[PDB]
Amino acid sequence: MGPGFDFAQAIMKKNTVIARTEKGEFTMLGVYDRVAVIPTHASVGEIIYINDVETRVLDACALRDLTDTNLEITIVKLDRNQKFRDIRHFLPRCEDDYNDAVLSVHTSKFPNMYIPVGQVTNYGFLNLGGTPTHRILMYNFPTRAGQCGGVVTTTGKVIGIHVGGNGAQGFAAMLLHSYFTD
Repeated sequence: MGPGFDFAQAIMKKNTVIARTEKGEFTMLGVYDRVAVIPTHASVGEIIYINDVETRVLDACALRDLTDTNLEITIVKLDRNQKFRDIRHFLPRCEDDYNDAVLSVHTSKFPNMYIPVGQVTNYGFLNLGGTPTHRILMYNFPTRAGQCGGVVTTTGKVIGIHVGGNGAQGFAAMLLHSYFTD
């Protein structure tokens, strides 16, 4: 509908795959080369399905901050025959709040889904399904099951991935440039 949705659609079309684990189907954001991200609660193993193709997992790392607190981000390196467009220059360097964000999902259940979630708060600490979690972004939209792994963007920034909700608010794990230096 506008330049927020334009940037979101550009990321979805080139930089997402459908990831299936034993815990279900997730939006997965490809960041560069064969490196992607997914919520840690997807419980990535030695094998994962990518767009319904059996794929070896070359490495998987559940990130934690230097307080040793969950960040709910798993960085995955896929045994895929094709690289992702490098989008690391669209990642924020620092924790921040944002205006006018879009949450975008693409699964078998929710294809081509885009949600204007509005203002995003640097919320910080959240008890997420019983796990103390840091670097949480919050938006005031009643997000539903099936949205986990959804990409949170503003015009020109990829800021987070959706990791849960309380029925009234939705929560994303921050993406920071420093996660993906090589």
